[PDB]
Amino acid sequence: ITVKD
Amino acid sequence: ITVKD
Amino acid sequence: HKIPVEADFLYAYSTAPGYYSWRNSKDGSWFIQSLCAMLKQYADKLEFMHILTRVNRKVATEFESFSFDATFHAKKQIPCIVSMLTKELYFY
Amino acid sequence: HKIPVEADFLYAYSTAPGYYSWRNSKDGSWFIQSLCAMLKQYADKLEFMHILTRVNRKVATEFESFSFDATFHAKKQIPCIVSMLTKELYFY
Amino acid sequence: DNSYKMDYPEMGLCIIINNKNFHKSTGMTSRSGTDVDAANLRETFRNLKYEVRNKNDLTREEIVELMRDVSKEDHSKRSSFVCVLLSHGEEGIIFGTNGPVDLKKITNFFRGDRCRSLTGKPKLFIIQACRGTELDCGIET
Amino acid sequence: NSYKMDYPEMGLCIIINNKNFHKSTGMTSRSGTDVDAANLRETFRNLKYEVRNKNDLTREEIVELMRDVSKEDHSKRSSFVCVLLSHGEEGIIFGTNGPVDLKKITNFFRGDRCRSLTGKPKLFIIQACRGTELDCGIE
Repeated sequence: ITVKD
Repeated sequence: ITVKD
Repeated sequence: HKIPVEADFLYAYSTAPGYYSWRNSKDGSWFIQSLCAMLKQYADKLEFMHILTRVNRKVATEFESFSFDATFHAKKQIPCIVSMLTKELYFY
Repeated sequence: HKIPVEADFLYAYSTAPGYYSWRNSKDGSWFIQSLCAMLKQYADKLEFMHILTRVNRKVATEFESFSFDATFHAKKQIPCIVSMLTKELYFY
Repeated sequence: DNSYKMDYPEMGLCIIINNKNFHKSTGMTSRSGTDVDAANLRETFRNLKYEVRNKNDLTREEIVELMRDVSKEDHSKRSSFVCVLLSHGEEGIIFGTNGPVDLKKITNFFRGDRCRSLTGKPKLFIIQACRGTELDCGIET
Repeated sequence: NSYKMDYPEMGLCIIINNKNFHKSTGMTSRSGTDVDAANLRETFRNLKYEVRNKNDLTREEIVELMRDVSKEDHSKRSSFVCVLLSHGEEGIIFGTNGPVDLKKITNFFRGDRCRSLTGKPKLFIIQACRGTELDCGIE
């Protein structure tokens, strides 16, 4: 999955 | 002379 | 005689000011992936700004977020090169 | 196959974040003076980012404020290249 | 491709906003020399084949309006877009003759989704303006 | 012209890789950052940097490490590279326990404060958020 920083 | 912006 | 004390810095930001930065839970951050790939391919050829401009294109065109949460899904990213450098930089 | 909406912007600031920018009352601002000189000399030989790096160097090394007010005297300045461009830019 | 396409019929617009004199209700000094900058810029960008449009002493609403109208123009045969701002400023902020405008307000008119005839084309912003009150005292080499 | 890159050594490459944050911060763990840190290690090893990897530093350990390195003697090094992998907001990077201002870290390397790096390129690579705006893109 893509996740935010 | 020099002046600031 | 003298130089600014702020000269000769380069800040390679992963994302535009204000914005989220994206990371893949298995393959790492979009930006670091692309930076390592571009350095590996071009660090004996291109100047640093031009390598970083290719990082910008790779992130901007090849990456788009995949999220089970629609609010975070199909998002994009442009990195942000901030140069107070005064000369060109070649790694070899 | 989208691109970021913040992509392909270039911000050429005369000075680093947080700092004053200096201007000569007759000759003009250090930054625009240098940017016009550098473009005249090198728009036929160099990529834009390398032109802006010569700008950084000209301003950084050749200029130093002159003020009867000692608070504002002998000050320095480094411009700030903020690039979200995705390709090289050649004016020739 | 590695390089922007710069062989469109025209290189593009170069908009110069030169703010020399401000309103008395702003208190900020007149900006001597900026006329030399604005004239230098006009000649530099004419030699690079840009359509230079000089503006003088614009108010903060006249700036926002000029940027909006320009953003609605048709740049399909233009290679790039250039905007130069000569004025007083602070971090994030350029001054009209009567007060501050956010820099993000100006540039947002040209986001890739809001000005489609410029999508994928280099948009340059050259900003002569202070970004705060810090002073670089330098260091001897 | 161009930075002199033929000093005895290329310089340090400092990699601060913050994966696991204190739960009191309300910050998720950054899975995948280990792949990034290892990618960066190999990349910069190939460019001849002495790579030093750091893991899960508090904001105080970040400030202290950055101070200590800035007081090392870099006279024989061509450059300096620092990679920060963490959560962030505009101007801010997070240690495991709270935010620390980016300008606090970079100031240790100002031309007047790190004399043995004056005139040499100082590269900061920053993988971290800078706010909460979302770029929906355009086709």
